[PDB]
Amino acid sequence: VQLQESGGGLVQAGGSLRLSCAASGTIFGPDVMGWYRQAPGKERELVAGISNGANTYYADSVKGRFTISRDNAKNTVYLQMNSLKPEDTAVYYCAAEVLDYTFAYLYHAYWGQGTQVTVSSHH
Amino acid sequence: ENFMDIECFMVLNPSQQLAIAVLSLTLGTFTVLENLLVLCVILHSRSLRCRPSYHFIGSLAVADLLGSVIFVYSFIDFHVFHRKDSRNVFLFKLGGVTASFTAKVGSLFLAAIDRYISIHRPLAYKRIVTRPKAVVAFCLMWTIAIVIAVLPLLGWNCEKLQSVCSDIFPHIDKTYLMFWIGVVSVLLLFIVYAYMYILWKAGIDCSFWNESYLTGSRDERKKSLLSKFGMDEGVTFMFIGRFDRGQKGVDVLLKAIEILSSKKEFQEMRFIIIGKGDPELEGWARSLEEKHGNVKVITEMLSREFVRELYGSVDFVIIPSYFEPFGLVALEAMCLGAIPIASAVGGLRDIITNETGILVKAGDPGELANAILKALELSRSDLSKFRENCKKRAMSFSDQARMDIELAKTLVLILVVLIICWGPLLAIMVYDVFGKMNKLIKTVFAFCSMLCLLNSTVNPIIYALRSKDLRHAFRSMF
Ligand SMILES: CC(=O)NC(=N)/N=C(/NS(=O)(=O)c1ccc(C(F)(F)F)cc1)N1C[C@H](c2ccccc2)C(c2ccc(Cl)cc2)=N1
Repeated sequence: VQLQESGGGLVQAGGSLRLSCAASGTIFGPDVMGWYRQAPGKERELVAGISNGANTYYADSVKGRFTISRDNAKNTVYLQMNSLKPEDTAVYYCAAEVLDYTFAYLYHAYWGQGTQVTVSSHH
Repeated sequence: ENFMDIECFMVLNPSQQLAIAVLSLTLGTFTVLENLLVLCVILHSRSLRCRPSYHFIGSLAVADLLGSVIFVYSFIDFHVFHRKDSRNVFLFKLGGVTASFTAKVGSLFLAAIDRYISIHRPLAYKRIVTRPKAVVAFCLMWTIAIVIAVLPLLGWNCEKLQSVCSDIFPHIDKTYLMFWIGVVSVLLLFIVYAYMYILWKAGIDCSFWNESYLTGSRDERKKSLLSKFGMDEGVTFMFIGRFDRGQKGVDVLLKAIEILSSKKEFQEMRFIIIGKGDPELEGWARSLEEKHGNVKVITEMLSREFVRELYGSVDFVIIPSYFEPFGLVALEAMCLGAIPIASAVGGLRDIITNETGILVKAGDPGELANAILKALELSRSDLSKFRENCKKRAMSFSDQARMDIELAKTLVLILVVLIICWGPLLAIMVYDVFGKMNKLIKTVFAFCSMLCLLNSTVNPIIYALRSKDLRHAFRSMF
């Protein structure tokens, strides 16, 4: 499949953003969607995950601040964050997992291009 | 050149003409009444009409109405009233029946697609197949069938084109007849192949994670597996999945293993860790594998049957996942009789109960180690009750697939009944298209034309006998 990402950009500390990621699959596209983050000089970390409805998962560092939602009309995922911090500056990636039912060990993962998010306390 | 011309076959005495007429009226009226009853039951039950999986019924009955009422009407304007029929009204009468047949075939096609999506792509069924989408698809199919049936009325007859036309069907060009026969034949063949493929794949796939495919007993299988891995008998724990941070807690499992390695119980404990991922976690797992003789790490690709054998040999399965939306690993392990020590998060909470496994706090290596120690202590006594409970709980989640396969089998039965009913008529129509005829073929065609009404009779019987939901709704209305 293919994933198109949008919404990254610079913002003041304490603001709020919303990134969007659209998938192009054959049947339902991805079964699981997720948002990953990579800070400069740091290992890639999963920041949010969703399957459908209230089946979301949030990292302990974004619990209560971030919110992940999914729309099946366009088969896309949104990630909306409020009360941003300078620690949140990183490159965000959109991940899509298509997993098999007849064999739980089989899965396929697809990644996006990644978008920069810079929270700056400049005044 | 009248529709349902009974002037032929003067063999029967006029004495039984009344008997034939009354039988025809009774059959037509019974078909109309039962089709109306089925439609009313479907429309007046909110549970039934909101399910796309049953929408085909609401189509088929309507088709069964279209081919029935017209027949009764087409019998009124010939026998009791001798009103001769012109070209346009006769073409409309034939178009009704052709539209009914095409709508039946299209409804079977859409039902086959829905069954494939429901059975072989379950994780998408609640999203790909929605009620508005099903309604739109059925409406589009009905419009296509109506257009195909109406095409001769819009200037595709053998008078406006001035071309040779059929003998059994006057005022109807043979080219349109051949086109319609080809379309319905190829569609029916594709539907038959699709249903056969769906049923075969469902049979081979759904009944896979079962104990009946393994030879021996639990103890000997575990002993043989440990001997193949060069380890002595002991309580065996199994982890299978992804080597990563954030999704599956293989790092949590490794920390718990390191914590437990400092105790005296680690001597009576075996660990298997299967998966592939980042080089760092794989290196950590291999270092633990070489440090401890009771730890085995597999990174290669494992066949489905080998994983099935592993599930049916180990004692416990550890699932310390941070985010598990479906928990298919737990489902397979419980189907093959393995007590799961899983994290209480996501889809693992509703699958595993306190009597069918152990639940652990996510992301706590110490709590996971304590739960593993608790499982080891519990393993001292008998464990067959836990295995039976796990099997029952896992099979409780496979009911929907079995109902879907039953619905698919019902659809296959409906399709084969339709094929038997509409076979000889289409064969005679092809013989018309390819070559000429004698009066005997016309007579047998006129005699076999009632199989359509028999099909419209027997379809509601199949719907009532097969589906329990329709019976429940019918008794509710009573
Ligand atoms: C083409 C032709 O000539 N049909 C014809 N002559 N007679 C027909 N019935 S009957 O003659 O009244 C008739 C003949 C024999 C018996 C009995 F009791 F001995 F069994 C009872 C009644 N039908 C019925 C069928 C039909 C008609 C309308 C709606 C549903 C079914 C039909 C037909 C079927 C397919 C298509 Cl494509 C076109 C027409 N034709």
